[PDB]
Amino acid sequence: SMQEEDTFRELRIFLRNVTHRLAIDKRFRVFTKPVDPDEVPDYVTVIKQPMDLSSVISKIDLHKYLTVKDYLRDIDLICSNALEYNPDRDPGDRLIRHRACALRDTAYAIIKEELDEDFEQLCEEIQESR
Ligand SMILES: OCCn1cc(Br)cn1
Ligand SMILES: OCCn1cc(Br)cn1
Ligand SMILES: [Cl-]
Repeated sequence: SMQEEDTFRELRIFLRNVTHRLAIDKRFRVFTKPVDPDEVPDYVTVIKQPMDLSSVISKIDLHKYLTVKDYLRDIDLICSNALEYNPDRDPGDRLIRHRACALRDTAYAIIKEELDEDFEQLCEEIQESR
């Protein structure tokens, strides 16, 4: 229905604003663009499902997220990819892990404070109806 399309549009506007807020944070700059294979030719080898905030915007705009849970799965990938690719005790790896945990925690904290639980529940029910 048109009302269901309006609901999904509101979801995309919300997710684009959350993603923009993460992308303008200087801590998260490394997560804004895909990994350049020139710099890291082993990246695409080790990390099966690369994810970054530019890819998330592209997915919102392709109507790939029908619930906030589906969006948080891609935020969780950004975090888990960084924990897996940079697991060493050296400061460069620890800094990337801490920034990735902080992205993830920030996204969840914005959604806890600003997502209406009944809005998420409605999206879930439309999705499950398709
Ligand atoms: O540092 C542990 C927190 N964490 C986030 C993901 Br995604 C998996 N674990
Ligand atoms: O392991 C993810 C969380 N973390 C904290 C520091 Br400090 C570095 N990583
Ligand atoms: Cl830096």
